[PDB]
Amino acid sequence: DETTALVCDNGSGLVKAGFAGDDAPRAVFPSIVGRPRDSYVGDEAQSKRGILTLKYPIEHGIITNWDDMEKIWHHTFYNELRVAPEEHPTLLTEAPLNPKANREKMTQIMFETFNVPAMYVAIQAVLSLYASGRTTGIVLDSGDGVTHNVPIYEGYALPHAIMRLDLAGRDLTDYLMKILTERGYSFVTTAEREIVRDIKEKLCYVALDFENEMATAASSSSLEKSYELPDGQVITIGNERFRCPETLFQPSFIGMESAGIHETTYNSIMKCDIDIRKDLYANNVMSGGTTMYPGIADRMQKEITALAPSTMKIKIIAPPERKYSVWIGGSILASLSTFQQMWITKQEYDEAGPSIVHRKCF
Amino acid sequence: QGVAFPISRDAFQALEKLSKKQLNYVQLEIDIKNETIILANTENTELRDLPKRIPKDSARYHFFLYKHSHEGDYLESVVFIYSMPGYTCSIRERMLYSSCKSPLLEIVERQLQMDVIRKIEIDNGDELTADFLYDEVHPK
Ligand SMILES: Nc1ncnc2c1ncn2[C@@H]1O[C@H](COP(=O)(O)OP(=O)(O)OP(=O)(O)O)[C@@H](O)[C@H]1O
Ligand SMILES: [Ca+2]
Repeated sequence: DETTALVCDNGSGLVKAGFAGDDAPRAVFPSIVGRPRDSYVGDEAQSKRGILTLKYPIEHGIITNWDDMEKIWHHTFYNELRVAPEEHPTLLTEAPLNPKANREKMTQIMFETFNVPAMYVAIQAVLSLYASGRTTGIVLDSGDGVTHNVPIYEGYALPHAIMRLDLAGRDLTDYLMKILTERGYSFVTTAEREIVRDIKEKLCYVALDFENEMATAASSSSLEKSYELPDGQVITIGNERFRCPETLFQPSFIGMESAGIHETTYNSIMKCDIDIRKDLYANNVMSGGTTMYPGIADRMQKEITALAPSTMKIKIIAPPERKYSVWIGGSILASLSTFQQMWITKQEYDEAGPSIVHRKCF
Repeated sequence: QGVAFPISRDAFQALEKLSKKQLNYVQLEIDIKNETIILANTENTELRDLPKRIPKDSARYHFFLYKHSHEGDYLESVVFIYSMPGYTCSIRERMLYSSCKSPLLEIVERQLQMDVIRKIEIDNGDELTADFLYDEVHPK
């Protein structure tokens, strides 16, 4: 079909874009725009960094630079998906706490710059929650630049209670790069950081008890894993495996004022009506690439249980597809024939304006 | 957000009877391929038989007439239940049951004037004990 609905999950680190009906995004590239010191997006912008000023148009999940964001969307439609956006309805995702004026701006750019026939805006956390198989719960979304605790009640996020931790995979890669660089193995360039990111995604894990795991690593090599570098050399990492994602629970490891993701979860729940706290405690849904660590659901489980009231059932839901649960959720939505009457059409926008997105999408 | 699937005439007629207190239990399911909400079960159900109605392998919608006392009053409280047993449900099944929930609840209020006192979500039927139903409706 030349008019297949599109799904674009705009993340602060990566853009996951594809077609409605598919199981995974067809395009996954960096949210980076490079302008001369006319513009470059993604991998090529990073490559030509010697003659460009690189920028992240999505600061902590929020789109802050729209001239740059238009470059990402242009690259998404023509270079990644290889489609004409004037013939495809486009489902877009938004961050928790995304300003209403920002949501309006996104709609206007889709309709006036790209001339899309129809569009939809959904909150990332709510799509992950829905695809998990529930409508009330608290979501821990940890991606590339930001981590959020989002309490959602019947499909509506509670803005007052949403917690934002400006620490995610980007920082953990940097931290592993520094902790590897200081024990011999020196990684410096953007490509060497990509090797580190790969070590981190393949070998890192969350310890159930950090100080106990530090002790196990100090007295034996039971927790050591090896990694073959591109040149053929074999490196062996020990406590770096869990010290790196431990930063999520102890952000003081990288000089941060914000308490760990278990405490910000507790704080987020404590900001909501006592009557719904039990429903939040029993439905902690994980989503995002930085929630892929083995052992993280077990660790969040014991940490929430140590803070929560003893008469709360604490449940952590960590779907195996959570690295792409936002994109997959939108893909299922936009692929429905009954979804045809949910889209904001170009005609409805021309009559009402961009404030239609608050009514038709929410 | 909210996706409105058509409701079968049967399912609508059973909900109409449940709103008029002629039935005390209506279980609905989504026919995933046809994008429709259909009738699954309407057996006479007292609170003690309720745990044994909830499937173990698939997600469901349930309307239940919860008859109980609360501070000297006798209440016949219609409760909504979204059961989701877990990873036995595909991502598509999980997404459709979550997305279709609000529109189904709005149609039931707008057309049948059903007074859903609470919307409950459970992993399994064995949770629906008398104390649990009481704590959901009256959380104090
Ligand atoms: N298996 C894994 N283990 C740990 N981290 C991983 C894994 N897979 C991906 N990541 C990390 O997750 C991040 C990407 O996740 P995600 O796509 O959800 O981010 P994003 O949407 O771009 O960012 P955000 O949600 O913060 O705005 C990267 O930092 C990546 O290294
Ligand atoms: Ca994201």
